[PDB]
Amino acid sequence: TTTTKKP
Amino acid sequence: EGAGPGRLHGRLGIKPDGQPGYTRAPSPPTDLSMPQALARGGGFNLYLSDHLELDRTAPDARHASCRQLHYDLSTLPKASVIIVFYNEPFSTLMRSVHSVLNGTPPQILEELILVDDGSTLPYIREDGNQQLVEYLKLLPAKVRLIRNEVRKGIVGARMKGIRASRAPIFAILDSHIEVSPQWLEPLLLRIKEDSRRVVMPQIDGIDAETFKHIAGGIGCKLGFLWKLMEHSYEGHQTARLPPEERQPSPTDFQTSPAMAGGLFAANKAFFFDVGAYDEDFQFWGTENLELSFRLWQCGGVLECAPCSRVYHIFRKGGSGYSSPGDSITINKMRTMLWMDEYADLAWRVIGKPRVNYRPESLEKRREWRKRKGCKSFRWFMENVFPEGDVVTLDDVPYLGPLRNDKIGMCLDNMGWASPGHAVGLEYCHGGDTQTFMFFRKVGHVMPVNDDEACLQPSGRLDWCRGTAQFWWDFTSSGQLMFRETKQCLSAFGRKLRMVECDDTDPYQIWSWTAYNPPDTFTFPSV
Ligand SMILES: O=c1ccn([C@@H]2O[C@H](COP(=O)(O)OP(=O)(O)O)[C@@H](O)[C@H]2O)c(=O)[nH]1
Ligand SMILES: *[C@@H]1O[C@H](CO)[C@H](O)[C@H](O)[C@H]1NC(C)=O
Ligand SMILES: [Mn+2]
Ligand SMILES: [Mn+2]
Repeated sequence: TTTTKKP
Repeated sequence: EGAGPGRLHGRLGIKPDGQPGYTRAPSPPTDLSMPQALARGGGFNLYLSDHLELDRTAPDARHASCRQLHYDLSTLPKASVIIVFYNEPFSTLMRSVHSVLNGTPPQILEELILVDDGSTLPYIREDGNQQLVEYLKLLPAKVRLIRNEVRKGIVGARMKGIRASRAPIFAILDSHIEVSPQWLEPLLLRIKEDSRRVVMPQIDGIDAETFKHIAGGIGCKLGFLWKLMEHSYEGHQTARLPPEERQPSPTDFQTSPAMAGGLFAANKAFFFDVGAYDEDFQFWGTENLELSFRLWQCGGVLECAPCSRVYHIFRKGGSGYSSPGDSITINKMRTMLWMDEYADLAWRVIGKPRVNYRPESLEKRREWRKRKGCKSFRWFMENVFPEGDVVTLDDVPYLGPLRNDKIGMCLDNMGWASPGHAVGLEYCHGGDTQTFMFFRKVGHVMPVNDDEACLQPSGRLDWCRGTAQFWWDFTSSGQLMFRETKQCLSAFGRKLRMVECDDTDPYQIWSWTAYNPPDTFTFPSV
């Protein structure tokens, strides 16, 4: 339930 | 009310009393265990969120070139902003609303539709304390609340909002965001010229622990991993772009194979003509890729607006809600309808699942796809995402056990295909823990269940990078040769060591199944 931030 | 720069809809949330309709909290307690507070707040610090004003000033994350652009709010069409939420705290939900209303000219904002996706929190429930509805009376009449009597998920709630929108354009935002100035005007201007463009802003970051505004969030060019999750272009992928596109102007729009999901603007009529959402998607996950693939294949265009910036709270050490475990797997199976023969690789990566993906419902989607004239996924890879490491399945020439016949043992990920642990040698049993695949464009040796984990000559798996650090060659005699050092991998003594390459040494000879997938992916039964 989480989209991760671009590095 | 008193409208001006920074309060384009006026002073919001003020009673006739003259006091705010929302009592801020005191500074968070000094005795605060951040991990525990990240749990109470479902992935972010609600103690600090509740202490921060709703009219929170945010830095202008936009490049200086973006502010030198002029917009004519009388030529632009209006847009309905749609914020859907399930059990979002009051402070974050209402600070998103204040940010939109305060930072969006009324000329271009038709309405702001709030969609409650069956929330259970007492401050939202209709049989609750009425905190939200009472506070909405203190906001413009543009703002409207609608409800799903039972939580339907992201696709279910966004459809409820879109179908209710009355503008020709709609913009979807998460319920925990803060905008940079002039966030909507670049999106409207772009869609005004071509209704087939789905335009997404660049996303920035709000730290879940400290709530600092962070410059870089997600970005523009986005690909996808074979675990069916969007993935920003890595360096070696940007390097494959046409040189005129490896460093575009800060204002030029750029196309993207995929979107992050939930932060995009689109012409309402074209959104429905291009398939809208697959309403048999469940709860959370992967609808952004099904939409991305379907968009490009069926006559649409996906673009990133570097001058449209929105801050977003990325959840850390927690989650705001609970989705069934099988709902995500279903959404990935339904997405694989659009990957054509490539679904064999994706299906193998996510672990050859056998779930109920509503097969009867997906067949009607297949018919829709043929009647619309949508293009293939091979066209998508060769024309939309030609910078990926797997453009055709010939780029994956091996998929199976890496077996050394001398000792009679396969390579084994040792339970964790996740990076950062050591590979081992074990008697072969055929399970997925012993299957490895090869991406020839980057010489990567990965466990089939994670294309972000790459073998290294250290004998351990680590995060994949498109550099010489991870490039392996698989020789015609069966050797795993680290290209950078021209040394081969040996299984001598049930340990993995690098040795001088000698094709007469059986301890460095490996067998690897060739990957020869069928021309058509036949979904598993149910
Ligand atoms: O069953 C659900 C799950 C999520 N959401 C909302 O969908 C948005 C996007 O979900 P999420 O925030 O988890 O994704 P993220 O952008 O945080 O990775 C949020 O505003 C959620 O409140 C919803 O309405 N119903
Ligand atoms: C989010 O982080 C994970 C980490 O495994 C993946 O790299 C994923 O692709 C990331 N998403 C983006 C948008 O880069
Ligand atoms: Mn979010
Ligand atoms: Mn990567």
